[PDB]
Amino acid sequence: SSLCNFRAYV
Amino acid sequence: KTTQPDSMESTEGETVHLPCSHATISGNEYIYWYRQVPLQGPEYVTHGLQQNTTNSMAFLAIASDRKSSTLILPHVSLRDAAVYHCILSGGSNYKLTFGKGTLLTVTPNIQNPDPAVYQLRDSKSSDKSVCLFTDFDSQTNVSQSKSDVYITDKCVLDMRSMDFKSNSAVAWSNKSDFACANAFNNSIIPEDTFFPSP
Amino acid sequence: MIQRTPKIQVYSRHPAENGKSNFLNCYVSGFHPSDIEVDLLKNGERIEKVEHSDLSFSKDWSFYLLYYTEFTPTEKDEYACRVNHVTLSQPKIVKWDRDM
Amino acid sequence: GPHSMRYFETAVSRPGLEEPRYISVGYVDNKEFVRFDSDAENPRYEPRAPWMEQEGPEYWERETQKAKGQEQWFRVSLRNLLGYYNQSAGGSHTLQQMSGCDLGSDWRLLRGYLQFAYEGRDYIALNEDLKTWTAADMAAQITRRKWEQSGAAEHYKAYLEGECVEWLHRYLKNGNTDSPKAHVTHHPRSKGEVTLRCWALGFYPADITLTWQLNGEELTQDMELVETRPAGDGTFQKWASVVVPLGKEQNYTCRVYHEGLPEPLTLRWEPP
Amino acid sequence: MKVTQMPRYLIKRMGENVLLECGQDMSHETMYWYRQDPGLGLQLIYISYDVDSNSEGDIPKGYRVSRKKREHFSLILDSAKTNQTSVYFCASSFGREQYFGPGTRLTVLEDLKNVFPPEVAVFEPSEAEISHTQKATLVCLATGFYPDHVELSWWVNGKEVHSGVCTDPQPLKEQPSRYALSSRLRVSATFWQNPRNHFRCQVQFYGLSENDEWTQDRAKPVTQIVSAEAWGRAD
Ligand code: NA
Ligand code: NA
Ligand code: NA
Ligand code: NA
Repeated sequence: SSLCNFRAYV
Repeated sequence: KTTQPDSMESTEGETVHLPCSHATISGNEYIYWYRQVPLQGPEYVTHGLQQNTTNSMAFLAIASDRKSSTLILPHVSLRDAAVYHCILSGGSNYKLTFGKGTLLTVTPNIQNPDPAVYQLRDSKSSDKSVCLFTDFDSQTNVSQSKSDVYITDKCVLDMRSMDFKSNSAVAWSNKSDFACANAFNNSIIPEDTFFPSP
Repeated sequence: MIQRTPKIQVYSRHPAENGKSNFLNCYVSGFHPSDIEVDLLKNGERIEKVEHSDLSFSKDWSFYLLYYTEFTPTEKDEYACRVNHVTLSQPKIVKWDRDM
Repeated sequence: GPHSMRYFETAVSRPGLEEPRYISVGYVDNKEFVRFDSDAENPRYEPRAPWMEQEGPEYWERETQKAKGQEQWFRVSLRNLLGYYNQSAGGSHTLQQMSGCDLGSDWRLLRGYLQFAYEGRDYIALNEDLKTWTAADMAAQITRRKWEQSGAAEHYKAYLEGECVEWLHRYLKNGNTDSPKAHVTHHPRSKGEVTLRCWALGFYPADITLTWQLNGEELTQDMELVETRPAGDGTFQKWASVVVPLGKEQNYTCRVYHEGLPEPLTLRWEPP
Repeated sequence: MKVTQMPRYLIKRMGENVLLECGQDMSHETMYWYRQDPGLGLQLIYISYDVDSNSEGDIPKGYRVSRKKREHFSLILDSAKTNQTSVYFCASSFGREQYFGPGTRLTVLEDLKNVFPPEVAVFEPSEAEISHTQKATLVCLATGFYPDHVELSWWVNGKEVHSGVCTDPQPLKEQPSRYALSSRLRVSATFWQNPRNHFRCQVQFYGLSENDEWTQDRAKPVTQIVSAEAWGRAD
């Protein structure tokens, strides 16, 4: 089950 | 989706507990609390994922199954009155869906009620007249049964230099039938309300 | 930023036996960035039916890819892999050697 | 034993083509099991192992939605990275991400992983405490301050201790290793010499060791070898070779160490 | 962290264009446009994930947006409709919370013939209140204005005050139609009795602007402030 990144971008 | 009660009442100084139910929450969804003073811009209060959270304005507790939470406002001021929105916010998602939220009212601690109805005099044109119902405890008042007598809702002012809060409402009319002694008959006012003799 | 040129191996899926169906592999690995061009040649001619694994990478972040085609080894047909990458001044070619 | 799940993500920036090329590959115990590619005719997550084909339709629906989320996350992050490094013009800007979880026999999270690279170099990584970040340079230090301010680590730690371990558990019941098969081939060289090539085929995982010996002793001769390579069917190949005198080659032994074997193999080329 | 929005109030004729502007100087990647009808919820019109990366929210019909730089986000109504009368809030985010601007109240009117500025009167404290409580309440009435586009404030010796002040949260209609709004200012009786103390009730009315053509006969109800004032006095 894939990780969806925390919405704060690089 | 979250579920909150429609409204909540407290007096200044008390601790306030705002509950929120969210039984279909998912593991990636944060619990966010925003507040909005009416017609003003909404304002972030706090948020958390599971671990309880304390900050300058509030405490958040999240149940260990994460299906409900509660916002805790330690020593509410009059300035904390507002609509409080509990909203789920996916950790990867920028959107929020606001609901109806909880309307929190907070009434002042009136130390020495001196309920009275005064007549105020226009500082320019004369025969213009206004009635000020003031200094009553937090027990409400309603509009007139006469488009002829305009009655304001109660309004809390805060003299911060002293420690002094006071309720007031205003009433006015163009009639000569209108007098300050009858202005607030449709309200439930104290039996000892002071009516200065003209 | 670091760019790395691809290491190339050319070999068969199974030990090559003349007249037996097999797979010819061009394994390209250790490269960066991922833009790469890989052609499988039979007697100098580019083979049309070439598929490839999905782009992945290693702990050092360098990419790797397998390009494969089905083929039947003969005794004297000859195979190579041809690779172009931004780190290369000209395409690099690696001969298929069935003993290797 | 020590089970694991990994997702290897790559985004390659594109010009006025707005969306970067975005690829994601998922592994269970170092074996590919799902794949997403943005350059497909219809970008979808797909099974890459026969045992994943039993998952329900909603699973593939949820996963494909998360891929479109990642694609946008990498797109904005690549634009940000472009500005962190001032000019620095290139037709290739690559952001890579590795994440996943090592699972113990006790079924708790053993190690959680989250690492980023930009342009082929370490950029930023979550430390093993799953609470602090290691930043490789000035640009990654901007990112780190930003993620400390917004609490990014807590989101990633929650995934690593929770969803990651939980679905790893389930996959290991869905598809409820493969030891090498070895042999020696024999290649005469000139002037009474011959090459002995020890092959290991059909094994998985890739990790293997091949050694030539003479009567339990390692040879001082230098061993010719080949990097471990995929066969293309999910297994790997390796060989090590050695040059010995013609007529003496029966005395030399190849050893093959692999975790799929209880004991390491010993084999030789036997003459008639 | 500050999101900026101008103007606070705006009158537009039906069928005219509208451009609402939002700024944030922290260069957050994502910005939002919301609208809120009174007594209802905030609804997302459009979200901007980055320059030229805009997506419809829940109620996109009748609006479009422009995001050419990260620092601004504009909402465009190509032909204003009366049911677009509302409060519009823009927001921004870096990845943590959203920061909201102070909002713009737009009123879209078929006709401007019913736009009126307030009349402002100050009512002085009663002698009875003074001797009974040793405090003095001034009442300000802002009267006969339309639409509901006013900001009332109290100025004491030239300084804006918020302490001891309460203003009605909602206006009331004079024919339950023009509005009326009341505010109170309470000071100590001794402060009121000093003739050197100056009190001013100021109400800012957001009405018509210059390019708003007016065809009626009476005085153009432009954007203006209307004031009433009084000095303390030893009664
Ligand atoms: Na938390
Ligand atoms: Na009090
Ligand atoms: Na009008
Ligand atoms: Na107002």
